[PDB]
Amino acid sequence: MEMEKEFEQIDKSGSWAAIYQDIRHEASDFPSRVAKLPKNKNRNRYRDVSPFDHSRIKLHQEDNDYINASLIKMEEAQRSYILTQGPLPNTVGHFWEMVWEQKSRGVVMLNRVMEKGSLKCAQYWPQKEEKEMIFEDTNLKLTLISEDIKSYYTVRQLELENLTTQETREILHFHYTTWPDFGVPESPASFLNFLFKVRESGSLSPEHGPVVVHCSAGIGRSGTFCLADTCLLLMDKRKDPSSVDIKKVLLEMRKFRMGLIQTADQLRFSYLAVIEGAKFIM
Ligand SMILES: Cn1c(N)nc2ccccc21
Repeated sequence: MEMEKEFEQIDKSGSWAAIYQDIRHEASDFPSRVAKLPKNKNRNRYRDVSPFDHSRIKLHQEDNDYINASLIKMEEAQRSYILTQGPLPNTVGHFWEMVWEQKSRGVVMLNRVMEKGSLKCAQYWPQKEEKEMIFEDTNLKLTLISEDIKSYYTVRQLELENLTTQETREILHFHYTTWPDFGVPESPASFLNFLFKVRESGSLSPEHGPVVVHCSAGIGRSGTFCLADTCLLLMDKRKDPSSVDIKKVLLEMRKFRMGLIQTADQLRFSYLAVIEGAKFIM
């Protein structure tokens, strides 16, 4: 079926939970043996969220190459994304090592450091220009260059230096700051505006490594971001845009990371975002 009328048909029939459970039933199951080794217990935020072995990002280290991060490679859309958990106190150095080694331009953050009165990820970037961060385990230096605070999101320019080679690179930090503690946003307008800002920066484009996107676990809000982007790109590329099947795209992405889209409300919000976004594109 088309998207917008399939949408109204699920709303009128109140069957979002059944649609979402079908997706969960049909989703791929691949091994994640490296994530479950005992030496990696303190490298995982949640015991039921792990990268598959076949798609996990490997750190360029001989001691322990593990990080909780997956490469999502969308072949027809010609887009790639790295989805990862919010960094932990003992993995902030690993995080910036991955950004360096994979040649990423942008980092997309979809959570606040504290939500619901608890810490959802480490404070992994510097908050003042004159107070830079040094990660001694991975030999990197990170400096805040500028910050632009808007009503729904903040964009930061960062400098990442590899202290071993003295090479430097500019990283863009796109921080969506207004996703509600509970539930999903009522309108997709600010989320779409944010996606378009990431796009306009060049961070999603083939001349750079894959964008790094995270929330707390790296599957819920993160999944929404890449699902909406990929669906809108396919609607532009194809002769028949109504052929784009958001459930099929989601199942394809779930071949690369488990659990993408965590609730039926997130599923409905993804439909809403693609629907409204398709109108603005033209
Ligand atoms: C899961 N986890 C949390 N929540 N805090 C951590 C600190 C160190 C290592 C692991 C941690």
